[PDB]
Amino acid sequence: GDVTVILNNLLEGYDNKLRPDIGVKPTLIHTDMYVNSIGPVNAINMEYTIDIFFAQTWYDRRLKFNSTIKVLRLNSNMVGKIWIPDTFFRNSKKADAHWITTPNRMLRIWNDGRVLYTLRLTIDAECQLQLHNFPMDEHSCPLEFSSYGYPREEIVYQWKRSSVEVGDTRSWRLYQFSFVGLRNTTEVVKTTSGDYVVMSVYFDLSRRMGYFTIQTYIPCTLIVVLSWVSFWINKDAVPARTSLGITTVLTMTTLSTIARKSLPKVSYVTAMDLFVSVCFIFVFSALVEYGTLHYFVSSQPARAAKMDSYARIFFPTAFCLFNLVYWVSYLYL
Amino acid sequence: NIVMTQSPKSMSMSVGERVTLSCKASEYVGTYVSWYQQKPEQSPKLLIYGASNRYTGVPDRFTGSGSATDFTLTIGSVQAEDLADYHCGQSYSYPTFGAGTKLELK
Amino acid sequence: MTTINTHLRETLPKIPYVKAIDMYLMGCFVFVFMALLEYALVNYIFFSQPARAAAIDRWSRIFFPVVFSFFNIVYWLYYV
Amino acid sequence: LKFGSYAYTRAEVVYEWTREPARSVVVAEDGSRLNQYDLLGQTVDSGIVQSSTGEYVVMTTHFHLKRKIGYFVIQTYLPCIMTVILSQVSFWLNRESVPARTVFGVTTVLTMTTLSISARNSLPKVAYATAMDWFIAVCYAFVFSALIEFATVNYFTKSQPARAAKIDRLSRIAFPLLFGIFNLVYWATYLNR
Amino acid sequence: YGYTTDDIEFYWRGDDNAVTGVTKIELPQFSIVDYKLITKKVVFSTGSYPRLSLSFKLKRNIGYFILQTYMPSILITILSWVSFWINYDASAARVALGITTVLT
Ligand SMILES: *[C@@H]1O[C@H](CO)[C@@H](O[C@@H]2O[C@H](CO)[C@@H](O[C@@H]3O[C@H](CO[C@H]4O[C@H](CO[C@H]5O[C@H](CO)[C@@H](O)[C@H](O)[C@@H]5O[C@H]5O[C@H](CO)[C@@H](O)[C@H](O)[C@@H]5O)[C@@H](O)[C@H](O[C@H]5O[C@H](CO)[C@@H](O)[C@H](O)[C@@H]5O)[C@@H]4O)[C@@H](O)[C@H](O[C@H]4O[C@H](CO)[C@@H](O)[C@H](O)[C@@H]4O[C@H]4O[C@H](CO)[C@@H](O)[C@H](O)[C@@H]4O[C@H]4O[C@H](CO)[C@@H](O)[C@H](O)[C@@H]4O)[C@@H]3O)[C@H](O)[C@H]2NC(C)=O)[C@H](O)[C@H]1NC(C)=O
Ligand SMILES: CCCCCCCCCCCCCCCCCCCC(=O)O[C@H](COC(=O)CCCCCCCCCCCCCC)COP(=O)(O)OCCN
Ligand SMILES: CCCCCCCCCCCCCCCCCCCC(=O)O[C@H](COC(=O)CCCCCCCCCCCCCC)COP(=O)(O)OCCN
Ligand SMILES: *[C@@H]1O[C@H](CO)[C@@H](O[C@@H]2O[C@H](CO)[C@@H](O)[C@H](O)[C@H]2NC(C)=O)[C@H](O)[C@H]1NC(C)=O
Ligand SMILES: CC(=O)[C@H]1CC[C@H]2[C@@H]3CC=C4C[C@@H](OS(=O)(=O)O)CC[C@]4(C)[C@H]3CC[C@]12C
Repeated sequence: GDVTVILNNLLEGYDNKLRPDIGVKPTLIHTDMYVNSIGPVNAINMEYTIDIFFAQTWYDRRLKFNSTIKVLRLNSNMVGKIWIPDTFFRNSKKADAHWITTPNRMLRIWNDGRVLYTLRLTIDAECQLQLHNFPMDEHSCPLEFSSYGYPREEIVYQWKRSSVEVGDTRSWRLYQFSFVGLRNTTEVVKTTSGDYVVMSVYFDLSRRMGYFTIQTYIPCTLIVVLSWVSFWINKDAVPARTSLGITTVLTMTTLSTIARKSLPKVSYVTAMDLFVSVCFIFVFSALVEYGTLHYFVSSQPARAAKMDSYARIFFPTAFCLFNLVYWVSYLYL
Repeated sequence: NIVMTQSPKSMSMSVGERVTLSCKASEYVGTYVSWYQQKPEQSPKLLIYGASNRYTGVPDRFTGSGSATDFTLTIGSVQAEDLADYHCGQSYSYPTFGAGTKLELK
Repeated sequence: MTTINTHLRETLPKIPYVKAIDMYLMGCFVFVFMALLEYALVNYIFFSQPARAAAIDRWSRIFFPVVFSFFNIVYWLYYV
Repeated sequence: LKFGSYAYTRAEVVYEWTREPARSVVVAEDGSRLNQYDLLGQTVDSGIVQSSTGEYVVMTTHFHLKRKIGYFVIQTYLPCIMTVILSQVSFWLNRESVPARTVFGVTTVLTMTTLSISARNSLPKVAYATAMDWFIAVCYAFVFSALIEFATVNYFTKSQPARAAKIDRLSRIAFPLLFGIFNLVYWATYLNR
Repeated sequence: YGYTTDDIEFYWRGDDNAVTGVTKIELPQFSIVDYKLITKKVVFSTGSYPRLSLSFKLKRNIGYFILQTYMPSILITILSWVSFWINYDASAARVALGITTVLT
């Protein structure tokens, strides 16, 4: 009817290559979000997936009409005919919009030129996780976006008061972590092209313990007590105790290999490989202890007999001590 | 065949007090339960299409409450012209109505 | 045996029924387990009467290959 | 499976099923690429979600599934149960053969460890304990208890052989009945649901 | 691709500040020692074309390898050596130890 006339009058003499107020003042863009789900935080690639509803609203004095209708509600068929800011996410490894069934976009042009442009995005953002204190580690890693070609003198972004609003936080694929909060931030960065206004949203993730507790800690402590079980078998049965030691060492090295294969290749010492190394040391020390015991039985049975009962008390106490220290320290750190 | 057990069969209540009616479905009916008000010598009139959505022209004292099987029709300040039958009927499958509740004044 | 059955079952999807190769591996595992439990039987009754032990060993030597060949033949005739 | 409109609120575009809502979502007879699960039935529903932009109509469709337990039985529960049996075999061996019982115990503990690891790999990296996890934990406890019992027997051997023979003859009956009772309880309380 | 060296000329802008952001790159396994910027010409059957080259020199870290596969080798060889303290009368213990170490 008459909405066709309005849309035709708005696009007569319109150049979608020139930002609104190209030579007057910067274009103020208000950005809002709606986090559907924060995807899996895989530490191997130092990335995490997020799915949002990115909304941008700005003023365009050229899309200003005067009729009884207050707002024009349009689908994605008129997005490619007006000016649209070139917002890109600076720390996204790979991100893409949605196209099924129709491009997921929305365009609402109000009466005074105010434009609202909303689209659906799935961003595989990047964040370099400091994998110390693993798996007792907490991260807070961002999602940054800015204009690509327009410097600070042309496009200025600005958060709204109630900009970022998370969803239910229950049907998210955050397995090992747990959402605790967020905060928005605005800064200005320097590039070879110019000065850009970079906005950021920090998501706070806390690694919940569990999978690792039952995947590596319990197996290794149970292997350690298995190695302690050798201290009660009589000292005359050599092959039994040697088999104990060597098979325990084999399982210990297999479990250490698996545990380190869990997280990526890092050249520093984490808190999990330290634990498996201490357990390895314990098992190796029990085996060399039995070796010296058997060697001393031929020399002085006195020391070979006293050593067994000494170790029976010295090993579990030293392991309790190690555990206590380790756990308390890391839980406070 | 989905059967709708509507309760109670007939209640008598005075003017101005809150009243509630229940309609329990046998199988699953998501929110496709409708409430009709049939006055004597008249045709049923749709009150609540879907669960908890008043029809155009229905006073705000009628409210629906939906679930998978149990549904409720609550009337607030009950007036003097609300003395009629109240049928509940699902539509998730081929429509089957309830027995209805004869509301009375005393 | 158990590690061959698990590694082989890692190359296929999580199929809920018993394939033919699974049946063969489970028969081979039963034969191995029975051999171990026959050594344990011998070890148990050894001190009380070694004659029955040497006898059981002869009977085992004679009748593990026979039963295994019979199972193998019925298997390769039921599936082929 | 929730689908709605983009850019069109409820005052503009309302969705509705074309047939009776129970007969709208149809599934083909031969259309089942499910090898692990078992599709039971569909269930549709229509609601309205509020938002920051407007009120939208949202159509929902749940496909009810039911996991098939055959593969997990074959590859976790049988190896666990067999390892436990192989562990309890160590009680019928004589007390003079120490290396044999030591090998039994150690190898059964190693087998249970590797079984736990291989059983936890199939699932997502979830932070709570599943039913299979409880079963594997109980089997681990049984094998470890068998090893501890053998160690106690060996400790009392050559000093109080009567007590050693007593606890061995008692553990030849206490472990299998306890494992059977645990199996009955576990399977009964987990198959009724 | 299309234009030979008498149609186009490539050069770095600044010749040492043309490439930035290298010192901030953190790699989990390697370490950027340095980088060079080269400007040359290649000759194909169709003409002589301009070319630039950005050549990093990654040096691999060694800590992870020590902790992952050098230490276990040394400990397995030492576990093999312990078999020398066992007396030669026990033939089921030294065979066990040595054989297991070989397999490992
Ligand atoms: C190296 O070579 C590569 C291969 O050649 C090349 O990649 C190609 O790049 C081009 C350009 O970048 C891509 O073409 C664009 O694609 C945009 C969207 O792309 C998404 O979808 C395509 C598939 O496209 C189908 O689906 C969309 C969504 O439904 C449709 O809109 C398309 O028309 C098309 O539909 C046909 O095909 C469907 C089957 O898929 C059918 O169902 C359908 O019926 C049609 O037959 C995907 O392939 C894309 O994925 C790839 O790209 C992403 C990019 O991020 C990658 O991440 C990803 O990994 C993949 O690689 C992606 O998912 C189109 O929107 C776009 O068309 C619009 O823009 C142009 C330019 O502005 C306009 O001229 C054009 O008219 C369109 O604008 C109209 O429509 C929009 C809708 O949003 C309106 O807003 C707009 O106002 C305008 O409306 C006006 O015109 C309409 C008619 O057009 C009219 O109806 C309106 O009323 C109004 O008047 C363009 O097609 C191409 O897909 C890439 N191909 C591949 C294989 O990657 C690469 O860039 C090269 N590299 C370099 C360095 O050069
Ligand atoms: C040492 C490592 C050894 C590794 C290798 C060992 C392999 C063993 C080989 C020996 C022979 C074993 C015989 C097993 C026969 C085949 C098994 C097929 C299982 C199967 O597919 O059945 C599922 C049923 O599960 C169920 O319903 C299961 C319910 C209960 C499970 C069994 C409980 C055992 C308890 C035993 C107690 C003994 C303790 C006392 C000492 C299918 O089910 P579906 O869902 O796919 O379709 C059907 C609806 N059900
Ligand atoms: C429905 C069942 C539900 C149960 C679920 C979980 C149960 C798991 C463990 C149960 C195993 C069965 C235990 C049956 C043993 C009974 C026979 C014992 C004979 C006996 O009395 O002698 C004792 C022998 O020690 C022994 O028998 C050694 C016992 C070892 C202690 C337990 C070790 C647990 C392992 C923990 C680590 C693994 C955790 C896994 C993550 C020492 O008694 P005495 O010196 O007084 O002799 C004088 C007594 N006439
Ligand atoms: C998102 O950004 C806005 C704008 O920077 C923050 O809003 C400010 O909040 C502080 C404290 O709550 C107030 O003192 C300011 O007046 C607010 N400014 C505006 C323009 O509203 C908001 O706190 C940020 N959200 C976070 C950090 O979660
Ligand atoms: C104590 C004894 O009297 C001897 C007699 C039989 C021996 C075992 C024969 C084979 C193997 C498998 C080998 O596999 S491995 O992958 O774990 O390295 C590890 C070592 C192990 C368990 C021997 C340990 C020592 C014995 C138990």
